[PDB]
Amino acid sequence: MFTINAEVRKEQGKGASRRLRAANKFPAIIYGGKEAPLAIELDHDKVMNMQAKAEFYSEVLTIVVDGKEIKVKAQDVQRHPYKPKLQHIDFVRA
Amino acid sequence: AGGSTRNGRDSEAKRLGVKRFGGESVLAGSIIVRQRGTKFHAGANVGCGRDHTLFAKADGKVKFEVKGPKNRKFISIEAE
Amino acid sequence: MLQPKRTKFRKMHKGRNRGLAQGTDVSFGSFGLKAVGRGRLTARQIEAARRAMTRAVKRQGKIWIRVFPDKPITEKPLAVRMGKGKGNVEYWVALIQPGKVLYEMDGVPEELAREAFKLAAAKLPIKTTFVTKTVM
Amino acid sequence: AKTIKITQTRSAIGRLPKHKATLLGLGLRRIGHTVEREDTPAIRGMINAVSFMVKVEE
Amino acid sequence: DKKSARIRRATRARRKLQELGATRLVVHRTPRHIYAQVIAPNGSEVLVAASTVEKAIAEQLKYTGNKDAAAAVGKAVAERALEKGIKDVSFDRSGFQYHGRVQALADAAREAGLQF
RNA sequence: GUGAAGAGGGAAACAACCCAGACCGCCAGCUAAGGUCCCAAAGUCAUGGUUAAGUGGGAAACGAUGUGGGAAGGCCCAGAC
RNA sequence: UCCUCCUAAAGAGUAACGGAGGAGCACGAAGGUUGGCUAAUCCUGGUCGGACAUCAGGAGGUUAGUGCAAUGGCAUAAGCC
RNA sequence: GCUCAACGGAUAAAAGGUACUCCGGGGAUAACAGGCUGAUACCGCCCAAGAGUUCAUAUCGACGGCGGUGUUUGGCACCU
RNA sequence: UGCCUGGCGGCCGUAGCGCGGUGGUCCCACCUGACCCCAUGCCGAACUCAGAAGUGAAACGCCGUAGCGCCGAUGGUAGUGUGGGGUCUCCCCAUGCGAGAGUAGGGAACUGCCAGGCAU
Ligand SMILES: [Mg+2]
Ligand SMILES: [Mg+2]
Ligand SMILES: [Mg+2]
Ligand SMILES: [Mg+2]
Ligand SMILES: [Mg+2]
Ligand SMILES: [Mg+2]
Ligand SMILES: [Mg+2]
Ligand SMILES: [Mg+2]
Ligand SMILES: [Mg+2]
Ligand SMILES: [Mg+2]
Ligand SMILES: [Mg+2]
Ligand SMILES: [Mg+2]
Ligand SMILES: [Mg+2]
Ligand SMILES: [Mg+2]
Ligand SMILES: [Mg+2]
Ligand SMILES: [Mg+2]
Ligand SMILES: [Mg+2]
Ligand SMILES: [Mg+2]
Ligand SMILES: [Mg+2]
Ligand SMILES: [Mg+2]
Ligand SMILES: [Mg+2]
Ligand SMILES: [Mg+2]
Ligand SMILES: [Mg+2]
Ligand SMILES: [Mg+2]
Ligand SMILES: [Mg+2]
Ligand SMILES: [Mg+2]
Ligand SMILES: [Mg+2]
Ligand SMILES: [Mg+2]
Ligand SMILES: [Mg+2]
Ligand SMILES: [Mg+2]
Ligand SMILES: [Mg+2]
Ligand SMILES: [Mg+2]
Ligand SMILES: [Mg+2]
Ligand SMILES: [Mg+2]
Ligand SMILES: [Mg+2]
Repeated sequence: MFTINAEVRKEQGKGASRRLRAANKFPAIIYGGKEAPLAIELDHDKVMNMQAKAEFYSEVLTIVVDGKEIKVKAQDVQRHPYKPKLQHIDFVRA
Repeated sequence: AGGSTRNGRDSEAKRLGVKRFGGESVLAGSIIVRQRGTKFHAGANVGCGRDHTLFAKADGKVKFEVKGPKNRKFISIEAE
Repeated sequence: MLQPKRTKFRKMHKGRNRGLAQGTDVSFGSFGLKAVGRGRLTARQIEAARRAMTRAVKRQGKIWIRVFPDKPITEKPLAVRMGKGKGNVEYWVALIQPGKVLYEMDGVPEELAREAFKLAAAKLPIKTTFVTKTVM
Repeated sequence: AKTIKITQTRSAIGRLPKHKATLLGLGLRRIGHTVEREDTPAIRGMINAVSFMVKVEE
Repeated sequence: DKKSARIRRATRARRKLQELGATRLVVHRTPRHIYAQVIAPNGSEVLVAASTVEKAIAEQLKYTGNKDAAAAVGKAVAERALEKGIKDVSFDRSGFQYHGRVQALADAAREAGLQF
């Protein structure tokens, strides 16, 4: 089990996503199921540590947003081209 | 000192293209498109010339549209 | 020395080398040598770094080369004025963007791949780094 | 009746011809020239286009 | 195969009448029956129709797929067209040869009063 | 786009860069870029950090217990180094 | 001198002793019209007959063809009788 | 009826030499030198396969890489 | 009005392939024959004509099926107009536009006119 804390993104696009990656964060999206897709943003160093395990990309993860846990799986991740960093993560609702 | 070349040639620009665009009122006989092949095709009230030139047979607005199973591009004149 | 057998055309424009790369992840092998900088390599630089890691592994394991030099580079001869046609094709390069994985390797330990890719990156003009395979 | 103040705050010397025509459409002539225009989307589009060299007041 | 090559054989003159804006008579030929219908220049609706599948025509006949049936069909569709006020049409052979039952039909429609 | 055909202020000086377009006059005021210890007009301003190289105030591959910050890790008062 | 593509920056146009190729004709049918047809290649079998003639079937679906260079077109064929 | 193809075609009809030369002009255009640049050149440096009895680094240093100078051969044609 | 079929369209792959099944009263198809209309650069194969014994084998139509083809978000990324900036062969900031590929997912078309048949 991996428990990740998130916040709903108040704004999207290039300037916001660049500005989160400036402030040590990165966006992600939870989609799948019948629920509408949810645009979250994460702390980078926590998830970068958590993703080093294959358990991360195999198990079911719990995402806490507004105190509401969502059990997901890591569908796809966009990485930085030459730096050990994360751009964006897809989460499918398990 | 020395050298030469074999690649000096080129031809004159034939000024093809679309002379009147969509929603653009024309007179009868006005050239709409000059083109080599039938990159476009003649629809309603539009004739195709000897060199695949698309001209208006009547007066009105140009209508671009995609029809047919092959998704070919047709040019038609709406009435006006 | 890598070189295309046939080409549709003998010469090519100089172009540019802007943008990010596509061959980013370690596809085939386990360890990779990823380019961080930007530039153009050659068949000599590629073959010299291949020799340095083949010898550093004592031909143990398997080495992939992800890049290939397909761009011809012309030069004009000495004491030739700037006109009178394009210069003669002299050598072949591969345009390298940041993020391009240059080489891959497996069948060896990690530390041996580190020291082999370090001996190879010492033969390369651009700045490189060491990468490993990743699930997803 | 929904009118706003527009004030040219920079020069128009090295600017584009399209930006000079935009300042002509706003009626701005010199720097510090405060003009009073109605508030339409067309006006807001010209102010959007030259927002670097104007100062809209309200 | 034969159906498709007949359609390819017909789809040039059909598109030509499509751009001519022609009210068009459509013939269809089978070994047993023969069909006819007058189609609006939009190609989406018919005006009159006749066949050897209709009782009023087939019951007066020996066999539905001979020339006498085809002439009775072209006569009936012409008399219905002139009843409805359709006079000038253009004959679509629909990929058949202008020969035999098709020719006897169009000759019957010409004789009954259509102009094509 | 500017110069050419355009002066003024700045970039030490520096047609083409930055700011800005000279009708004339005034021992009036506000500002732009750029600046505020002295040459030389204006902060030896305030608050919090970094640098010890005159770095600032010229340069790469590469090399190094320079130093500041951050996140994690493995040994450890059953005694670590 | 003329044609085609790129350079040419998604309208047109756009230069260099820039990158690559052609033309200075042919056809009394290789034109017009009506009617009809649909390739390349490969597989199997089959007299001489063979990698490869012609014949029959199947895959394929225009990778062929276009009087000639290239490009754009071409199944309603502009291709073939 | 023109390969007037130097293809908007100077005439129906035309090749060369000048160190015996001359005039008008040009730094709009070359040679010298200066300038910009630094491909080349020269001088360094990086990795270290190997040679060096063993031993890469005493001395050398393959395959390749990064710089400096303005010093050669050159490029341009900004001054004259 | 329902079902089925034929013709002509609309639309142009969410509509196409594949795999399996199914249909014959009518329709359609194959099918029988050909001195004739007409036809084969030979051949009734095709075209055509005269027909209706047989069969739905093929073809066609319908139903089912996600092996494909196809469609396809959200978010992000690339790019880029204007303005500004840097370590200026290339990037960054504000703002506006915003892909492609890929993912989730969808998905085994929909519809009009006329005519016929069987039911209603
Ligand atoms: Mg931006
Ligand atoms: Mg000035
Ligand atoms: Mg000045
Ligand atoms: Mg200076
Ligand atoms: Mg000064
Ligand atoms: Mg003041
Ligand atoms: Mg200031
Ligand atoms: Mg002072
Ligand atoms: Mg102080
Ligand atoms: Mg263009
Ligand atoms: Mg353009
Ligand atoms: Mg024909
Ligand atoms: Mg054979
Ligand atoms: Mg032809
Ligand atoms: Mg001349
Ligand atoms: Mg001339
Ligand atoms: Mg003289
Ligand atoms: Mg000069
Ligand atoms: Mg001069
Ligand atoms: Mg000189
Ligand atoms: Mg220098
Ligand atoms: Mg030793
Ligand atoms: Mg040494
Ligand atoms: Mg060497
Ligand atoms: Mg010198
Ligand atoms: Mg020199
Ligand atoms: Mg010049
Ligand atoms: Mg001088
Ligand atoms: Mg089936
Ligand atoms: Mg038959
Ligand atoms: Mg069957
Ligand atoms: Mg998007
Ligand atoms: Mg998309
Ligand atoms: Mg489907
Ligand atoms: Mg199906």
